[PDB]
Amino acid sequence: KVDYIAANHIEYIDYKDTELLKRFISERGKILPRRVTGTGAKNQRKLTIAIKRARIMGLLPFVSDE
Amino acid sequence: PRKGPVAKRDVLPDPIYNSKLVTRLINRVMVDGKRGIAANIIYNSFDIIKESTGNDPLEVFEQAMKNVMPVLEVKARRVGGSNYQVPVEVRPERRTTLGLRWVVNYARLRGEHTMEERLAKEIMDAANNTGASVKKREDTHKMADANRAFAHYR
Amino acid sequence: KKNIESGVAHIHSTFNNTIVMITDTHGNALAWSSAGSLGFKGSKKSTPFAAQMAAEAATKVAMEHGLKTVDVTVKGPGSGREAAIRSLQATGLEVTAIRDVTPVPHNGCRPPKRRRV
RNA sequence: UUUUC
RNA sequence: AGUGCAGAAGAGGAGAGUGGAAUUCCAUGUGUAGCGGUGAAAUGCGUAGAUAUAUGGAGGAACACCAGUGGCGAAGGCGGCUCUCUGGUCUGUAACUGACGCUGAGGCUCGAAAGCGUGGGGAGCAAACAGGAUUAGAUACCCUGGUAGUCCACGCCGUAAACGAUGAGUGCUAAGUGUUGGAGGGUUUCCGCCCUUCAGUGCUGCAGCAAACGCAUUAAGCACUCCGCCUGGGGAGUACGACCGCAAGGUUGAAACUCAAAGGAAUUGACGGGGGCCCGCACAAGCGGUGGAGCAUGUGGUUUAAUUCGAAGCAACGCG
Repeated sequence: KVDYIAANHIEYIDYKDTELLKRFISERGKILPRRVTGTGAKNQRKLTIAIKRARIMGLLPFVSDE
Repeated sequence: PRKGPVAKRDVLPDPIYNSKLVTRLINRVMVDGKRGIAANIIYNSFDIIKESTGNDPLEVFEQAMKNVMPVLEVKARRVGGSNYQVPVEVRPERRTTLGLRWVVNYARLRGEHTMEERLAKEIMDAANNTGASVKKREDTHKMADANRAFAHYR
Repeated sequence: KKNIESGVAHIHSTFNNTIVMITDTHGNALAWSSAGSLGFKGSKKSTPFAAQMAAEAATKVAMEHGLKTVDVTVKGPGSGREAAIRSLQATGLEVTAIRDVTPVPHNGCRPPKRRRV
């Protein structure tokens, strides 16, 4: 019953929307789990592959220590 | 012991001064169950107090047992495999007890062959905050809170 | 010399040793100390107390060259690595930021034979 | 987290 | 049982390229007496500058979080990312084929790790081996080193606790509750409830079984079809013979002779260098002590022409 983000009728995750993307990462930079954010199974996977594409092109950091 | 707390062994005040603290001073000094000698030396020590620079000797006793008597303490504990220590509180009972303990410690080896001007000048100079026993309390406060660091997280 | 006035120190604490070194703002090494360096042995380098006295003996030479503030690098997951920081606070420094960086791999190599004791 | 019963 | 029409999910496979972090080595700046290691040490490395520390350079392997009783595949197994080739599965419908099905001795294909041939590669890791420790001994556990191998290509061997120790095909028999992918009815902004219906995937449970254990719509229940296998424990998956392999070895597979047992599960008691709770001058707080001196004793030892005999941790030593 926990509110998934797909209340808006967005189908394709648009691959670059950082407003639609920072919700699922930690402040340090990891991935927040699916029970934490409360979404369906397939959208977890779509966001996972989306930010794994987004980590290579410098649109998001790997490690945030320095 | 193990089941819980215990009783307290209530005491009765003096034949003259009517003070449980001086009663505790009697029952600390008494060696081998001879109360006559300890009573004689304590009343004669108060007489020596009353002669030279002393008016209410119970009150100079209370000043001395202000300024020797602590407020904190250390305790050498262990948690998981090493011997540590911690700045610890103290009950008011053990506070007076450790004060009397330190006083009667330094009331042993002043250097006078009088068995009571060591006592008399001990609580006089402790009311004057001098001698090693007030400085013993100050060293106890000194060694307290230097060990605050490695004991605040336990 | 020169009143460097700032820099970063280093803390590295195994299960059998802990070692402190204090650098410049980049930094070159200024002065360092270890639990073994203060005349200890073997097992007893695992205590937080030796970490305290070694960190303070490092600070004594560190602030004889002009030094007020420091940041703290911590490697070496161990035991006394907090007492190092807190006694580093004790004898006259101004620790303003702590970074505990002990790097995780991403499963590239193997650990050794998982011991049988 | 030392061998032995 | 199929095929067309319309959708859905997925670490199913091969080929090609690419990313970040980490360990080691190299180069250079700072830096000096230690570093590493263990229950404790020691071998080892450091004054020819180590560890540490900052900047780049090299190279090989594995892919943090995501990650879940999730998913995919006939099993072995498959998790960084992208593109090219490509297999299988499920849901609505039944206009199309008119029984075209199941199981399958020999045969063919695939097959974790270790091993073999030839050519590459070699960062960690580590059989063999060397040295240091423990022990009465230690060719072992612990520590410092260290090769073949682990990776890639092309061939070879065909084995396991390859297990759900449960062969495949199909029909029937109370429920309850979570999850993965779907499809319909209405409340409906339902895309955020509920009701109905397909499949896989967990868990608790009734008739029924079973030696109990337990199984129970994903039967070890009720029944048909087809295939493989068993007949006391040892001797032994050994000998001999036949086929395959470069080789190790694999597949098929006895008897001579021995014993009256070997077995499955479930109770009771004992035990464990297994665990969870409680108590006790057992710890903790305190007071006074023993081990120093000297003396009286009881032992052990040594000694005598005689050292009368018993008592050995708590539970022998101002004991008989």
